[PDB]
Amino acid sequence: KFSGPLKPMTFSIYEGQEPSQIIFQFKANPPAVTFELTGETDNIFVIEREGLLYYNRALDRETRSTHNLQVAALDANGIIVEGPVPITIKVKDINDNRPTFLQSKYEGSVRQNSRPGKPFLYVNATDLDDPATPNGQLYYQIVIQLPMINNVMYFQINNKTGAISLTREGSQELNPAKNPSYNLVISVKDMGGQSENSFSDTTSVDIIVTENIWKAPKPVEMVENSTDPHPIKITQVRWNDPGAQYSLVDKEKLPRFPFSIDQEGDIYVTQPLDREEKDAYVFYAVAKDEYGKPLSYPLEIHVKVKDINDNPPTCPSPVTVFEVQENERLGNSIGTLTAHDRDEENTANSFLNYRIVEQTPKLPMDGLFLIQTYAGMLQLAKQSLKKQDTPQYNLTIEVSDKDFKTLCFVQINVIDE
Amino acid sequence: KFSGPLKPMTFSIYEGQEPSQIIFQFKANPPAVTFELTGETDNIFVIEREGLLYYNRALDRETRSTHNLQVAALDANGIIVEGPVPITIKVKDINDNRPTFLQSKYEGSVRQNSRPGKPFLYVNATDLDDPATPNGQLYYQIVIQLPMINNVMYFQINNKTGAISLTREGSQELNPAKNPSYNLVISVKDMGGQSENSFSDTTSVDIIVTENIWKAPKPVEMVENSTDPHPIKITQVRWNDPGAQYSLVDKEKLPRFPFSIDQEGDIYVTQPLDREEKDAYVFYAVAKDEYGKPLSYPLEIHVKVKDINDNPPTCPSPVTVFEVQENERLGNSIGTLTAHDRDEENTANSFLNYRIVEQTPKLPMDGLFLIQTYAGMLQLAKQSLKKQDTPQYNLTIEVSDKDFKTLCFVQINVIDEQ
Ligand SMILES: *[C@@H]1O[C@H](CO)[C@@H](O[C@@H]2O[C@H](CO)[C@@H](O[C@@H]3O[C@H](CO[C@H]4O[C@H](CO)[C@@H](O)[C@H](O)[C@@H]4O)[C@@H](O)[C@H](O)[C@@H]3O)[C@H](O)[C@H]2NC(C)=O)[C@H](O)[C@H]1NC(C)=O
Ligand SMILES: *[C@@H]1O[C@H](CO)[C@@H](O[C@@H]2O[C@H](CO)[C@@H](O[C@@H]3O[C@H](CO[C@H]4O[C@H](CO)[C@@H](O)[C@H](O)[C@@H]4O)[C@@H](O)[C@H](O)[C@@H]3O)[C@H](O)[C@H]2NC(C)=O)[C@H](O)[C@H]1NC(C)=O
Ligand SMILES: *[C@@H]1O[C@H](CO)[C@@H](O[C@@H]2O[C@H](CO)[C@@H](O)[C@H](O)[C@H]2NC(C)=O)[C@H](O)[C@H]1NC(C)=O
Ligand SMILES: *[C@@H]1O[C@H](CO)[C@@H](O)[C@H](O)[C@H]1NC(C)=O
Ligand SMILES: *[C@@H]1O[C@H](CO)[C@@H](O)[C@H](O)[C@H]1NC(C)=O
Ligand SMILES: *[C@@H]1O[C@H](CO)[C@@H](O)[C@H](O)[C@H]1NC(C)=O
Ligand SMILES: [Ca+2]
Ligand SMILES: [Ca+2]
Ligand SMILES: [Ca+2]
Ligand SMILES: [Ca+2]
Ligand SMILES: [Ca+2]
Ligand SMILES: [Ca+2]
Ligand SMILES: [Ca+2]
Ligand SMILES: [Ca+2]
Ligand SMILES: [Ca+2]
Ligand SMILES: [Ca+2]
Ligand SMILES: [Ca+2]
Ligand SMILES: [Ca+2]
Repeated sequence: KFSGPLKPMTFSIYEGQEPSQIIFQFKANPPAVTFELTGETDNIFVIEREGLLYYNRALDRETRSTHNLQVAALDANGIIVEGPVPITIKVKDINDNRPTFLQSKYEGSVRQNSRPGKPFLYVNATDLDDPATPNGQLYYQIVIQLPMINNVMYFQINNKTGAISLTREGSQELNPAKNPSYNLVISVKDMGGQSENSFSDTTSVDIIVTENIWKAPKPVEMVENSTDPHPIKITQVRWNDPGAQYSLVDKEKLPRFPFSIDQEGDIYVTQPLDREEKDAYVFYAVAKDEYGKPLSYPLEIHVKVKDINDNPPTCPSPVTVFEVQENERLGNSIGTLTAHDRDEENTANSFLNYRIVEQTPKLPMDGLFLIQTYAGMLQLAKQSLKKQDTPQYNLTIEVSDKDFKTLCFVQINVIDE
Repeated sequence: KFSGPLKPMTFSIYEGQEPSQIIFQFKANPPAVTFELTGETDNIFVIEREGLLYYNRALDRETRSTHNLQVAALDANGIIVEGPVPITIKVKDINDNRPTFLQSKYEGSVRQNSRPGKPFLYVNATDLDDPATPNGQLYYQIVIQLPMINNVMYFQINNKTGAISLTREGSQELNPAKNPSYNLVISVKDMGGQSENSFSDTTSVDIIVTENIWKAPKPVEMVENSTDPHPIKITQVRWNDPGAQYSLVDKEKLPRFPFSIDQEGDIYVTQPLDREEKDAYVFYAVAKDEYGKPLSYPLEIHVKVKDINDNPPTCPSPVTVFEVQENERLGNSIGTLTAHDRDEENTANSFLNYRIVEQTPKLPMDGLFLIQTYAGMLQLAKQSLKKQDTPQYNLTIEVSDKDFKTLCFVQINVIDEQ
């Protein structure tokens, strides 16, 4: 059990234990009387004359992991009679070494609004202990982010791999105008971090946030019916790096899409617009590499079409017909003529006024009618009408907007009670 | 009815009526034989000698509203024997006149962000018909506002009085930079607007909206512990007119209020601030006329106190004591020293790091302890401790922030296994 013949053997011993202790008692048989220890003794392992193998110094896995020893039996004369046989000492590991970061100071940089979770810098540390045991198994962690807005982490670190990346929130909020420069303190721990007794090292990471010039531009307003020569530049986008191939992606599949994009990222309008066909547009600008692989998120472009006065007022019909009783007196409501304008509601482009131009016949007098200037309502201006005297009136009404006029024809039929 | 003794009476007749019938037959007993009509006859009202009172053409309430007539009975000689008595003709009104605006074009202006509902311009119209009847009772109304942003009315009009003012939304969103200049078309209707037969007039109203320079300034950042001469200008407010009386109002009603305002509207900090007693301030700037009237709403002032590193790290107590057993081996965790810094959390001002300076005694050797640079945790660095070789260690730990260093003292008592 702690004694026995010379045969191949392996013992496993913890390093860093008190330089006492026996390993094993080897047993003789005549003609053999003494024993000899050779190999990687490293002035640590010793055999007594009569078979007692032991070590006299602390072992160290880090200086040497396995000791390859040989034990021979000698006869009384001093000649080898058994062996040598190999005795193997496996030095079992303890956590006697602190992890060390390969640099005390790190620098990285990351583009604003880059994919969260993507490595931009690695911090690497090592531990001289056994990677196949807690003792040499490392766990990284952010100690502080400086500066820090409202307890919100803009960076994170992969607890195993040492990869530093932006969080969701960093991708989104990190702005080099507000804050171009961040310090991270990183801690590494052995024992996979899972012990209060683990050994720790720290290091410093300076991070520069580089500019992103790929952003959604300001909403565009374009006047319809452009009298100017086309195409016209209306907005632009720029990829961070040169060489990109620019597309425009039209989200509805419109009949004519009157915007396109050139190779510098300039967005042009091809044609005149018409408010009256098409009020507004949304589409996307996309950046490509030489390979046809999208470079980033697409960009939302908005075009508002401003109205011009490019439709005149129209008549509700070739002749609009109203009937009035003779028993009706000064100020009767007769009817409302409502002309239409295709230009933009509630603007001066579509805001009609009304004037009576002609009245035939003028009997018994002219001016028997008024039309309310904006409501378009016809009232009797003077007296009652008399079917006996004239059965019917024909009015020419001038409907006009800001800079167009239109003539519309109204018939007033006189009826009895 | 239609006949009776000569007595005071009152009849009511529509204007614009061509007469078809007499008004009344007055009867008198002998000695009375004929009758006489006097007063406001306007060569319209007539009495026949035989007592027959009537009118001879259309009346007009606008030319005359009440006719005050007298009828007397006469004798064969021509002497009065009854009366004269008052006969009253009330001319009942009809809606034969359009309302008219006194001007076809109106011009006004209003200061941006002024009191909504407050008249700045009056449009007046008149109607010759009877105020006491729908026929001469006027109703104003906006036809259109040009331009109009997102179907939102920036102006309104008092339907009776003709007063034009800003709506709530005009007060708030009207921006003279984007758009200083608005047209209103205003309609007036008789019949109190309630009839589709009413008569209408319209007018044009041109409005310029003047700029408001009375606005809340951008929030201020002021460093604490200013070494500069006080008071220090930090922001400003301006009323639209000169002669405003600028004041400051502290809501928190603090013991020490370290801001002031001068008569130009300039806002000062009066003293050094200290983040560590007081982090931020809010107060209000107020404008008054020379009698004490809030020239307008108060203005909200925000002062953020920026931190400087002006407190050094502190010790959790003069001596911090931990106990270690002899059976504790390399790397066993002993204890955590947590120093304090009053400066701003989660900044470099308060971010402590730890170094062991001294270990006494150095027996059996120096360097038996390490401290985790930021966690402040003491671990055994080399070997076990032995009460035989000293019952106690004394460590001097240098706690330092960005600019200051402080020595804190840790005592390790070596004790027996249990
Ligand atoms: C760019 O602006 C042009 C205006 O300079 C736009 O042309 C207008 O197009 C509308 C719709 O097609 C036409 O409206 C028609 O109006 C006629 C009566 O028009 C009469 O009025 C004008 C006097 O202003 C006179 O020039 C003519 O002799 C006509 O007698 C109605 O019968 C129809 O129902 C219809 O409403 C306009 O007439 C036309 N104006 C002109 C000057 O050509 C053009 O569409 C704009 N383009 C875009 C694409 O936005
Ligand atoms: C403006 O800045 C001033 C200086 O930066 C601030 O003065 C500080 O006031 C605090 C407490 O009110 C003091 O902190 C005390 O520190 C001692 C230990 O002090 C030793 O170390 C300091 C710094 O190196 C050294 O100067 C001394 O000689 C000492 O040997 C503790 O025992 C206290 O509890 C407390 O922490 C600072 O001592 C003092 N610093 C200085 C450099 O004068 C001032 O209060 C600031 N005012 C505002 C309005 O912000
Ligand atoms: C009112 O307008 C109508 C429509 O044009 C007139 O009637 C036309 O009169 C012409 C000759 O003047 C005839 O040849 C047509 O047969 C009529 N058209 C129709 C369909 O009735 C009418 O004359 C006008 N009346 C007045 C009093 O102006
Ligand atoms: C770090 O560096 C060492 C070489 O000295 C290498 O063997 C190791 O694989 C590297 N680790 C990481 C996490 O990239
Ligand atoms: C380390 O990272 C993985 C996620 O990648 C996570 O599941 C695990 O919980 C983390 N370890 C600790 C101790 O947080
Ligand atoms: C006009 O305003 C009065 C109060 O001034 C209000 O009571 C009345 O309802 C309004 N009339 C209409 C038609 O809204
Ligand atoms: Ca070792
Ligand atoms: Ca280790
Ligand atoms: Ca080891
Ligand atoms: Ca058009
Ligand atoms: Ca139009
Ligand atoms: Ca148009
Ligand atoms: Ca009249
Ligand atoms: Ca009247
Ligand atoms: Ca009237
Ligand atoms: Ca302070
Ligand atoms: Ca401070
Ligand atoms: Ca500090």
